[PDB]
Amino acid sequence: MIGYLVDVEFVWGFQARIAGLSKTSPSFYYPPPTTFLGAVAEAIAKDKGIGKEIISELGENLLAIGWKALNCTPLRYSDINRILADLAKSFDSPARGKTILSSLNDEAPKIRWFLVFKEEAVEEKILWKIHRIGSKESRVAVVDVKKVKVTQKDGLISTDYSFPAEDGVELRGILSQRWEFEVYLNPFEVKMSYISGKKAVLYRIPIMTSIFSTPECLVEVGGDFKAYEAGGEVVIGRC
Amino acid sequence: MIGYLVDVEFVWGFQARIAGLSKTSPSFYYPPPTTFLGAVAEAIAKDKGIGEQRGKEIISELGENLLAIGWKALNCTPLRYSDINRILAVAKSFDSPARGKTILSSLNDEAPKIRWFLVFKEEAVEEKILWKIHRIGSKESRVAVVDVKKVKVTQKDGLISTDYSFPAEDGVELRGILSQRWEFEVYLNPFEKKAVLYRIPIMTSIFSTPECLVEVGGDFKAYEAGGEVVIGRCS
Repeated sequence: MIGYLVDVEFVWGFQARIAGLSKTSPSFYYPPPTTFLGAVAEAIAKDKGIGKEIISELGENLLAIGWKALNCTPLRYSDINRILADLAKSFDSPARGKTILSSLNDEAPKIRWFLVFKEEAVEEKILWKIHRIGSKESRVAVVDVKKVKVTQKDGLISTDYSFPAEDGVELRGILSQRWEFEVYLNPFEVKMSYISGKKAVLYRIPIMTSIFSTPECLVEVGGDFKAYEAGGEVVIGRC
Repeated sequence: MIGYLVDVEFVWGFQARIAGLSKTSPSFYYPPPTTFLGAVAEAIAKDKGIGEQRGKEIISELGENLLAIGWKALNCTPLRYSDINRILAVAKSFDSPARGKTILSSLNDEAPKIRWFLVFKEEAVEEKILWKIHRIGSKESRVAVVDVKKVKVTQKDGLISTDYSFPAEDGVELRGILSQRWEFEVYLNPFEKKAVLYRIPIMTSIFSTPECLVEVGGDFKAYEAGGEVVIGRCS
């Protein structure tokens, strides 16, 4: 097992047009996990040549992928166009999956990802080379990467990272507020039942309402799922 | 003597922290005129084909050569963070880092576009430099220039109709609004007396383009190129 903590600073936000697919939510608070994985895959491909291919390789080795805002709150264009109040734009809009990340302080908006792999699946240096997550316009800079040893746990844990919400994972209590729901393409590939190899996965995602309050919850984890811990950082993934 | 039409696409909107100044409005529907001219100046300063000292002189003369600067949305409406934040409060804390920050949303969900119409006493900047503007406001206020036209302008006074923003100062009088909406906004004075009040068009419907009839005389004049009409100063 090996974990990576990756801090990513966004210029403005992102667009992930897979919001247009029937499986996924019709808009996104956060970049989908397959979108983040696609960026890793692209960075790996460039540092070589050419499909890929590689994204499915990452998915086969992936045990967990969770994320949390460090200093920002998402503002979906669906929220924006609503405040501004026609709606053929609810179907296949050019701006589908486009979301602004509003900083709560004077820094650029930042999100931290915590990925866990069955073994070392990517050169640490490569992670530093991610320049977009989502569309061409969704520009970012990676500002920290840390490779960590993780411990596998089950039972009751606390987490401030997003997590898949399938049978075996139970949100027992919200400790600090704003945990939304969002449906993504499943990032887990199989070379194992409730996460199996279904096409879509339901996640609970934290939404920060104040620079000082990180959303947190107590979660019971069993069945096909485990919690992976490195120091205070805990992310829920599959066994 | 010479005009530029510049069509700019925005990624998301802009932030102009000069909203923090007591001389300007506390929030902005549009990027301020000095903010747009500030972008032109940066483009000049960064251009390797223009010598350091020559570039400085050119920049120093922008305000003096400026006769008119007006703008209008082509397909979009602004939403100021002050409005977004008042709601989210379930705001002062939210507004602090958001000073002068505004989202642009397109009526057709395409990239929001704004057109500037500038008029100068002489050819104050090479056309190619206008194409190189990549932000207007903060460094995160990313844009792309998608059209630039240099045009001859004719100077008029009396009664004109315009769909561009205009300075709403002594000597310029609204005769009547033809189509809504027209807001007020106070900016730093881009000419050459600190701060200027502008009328600015706000596109609210897919059915009408903001338009009004204005009486212009005195120190102010209208500059026209084809259908485009912008009010600015005399000389």
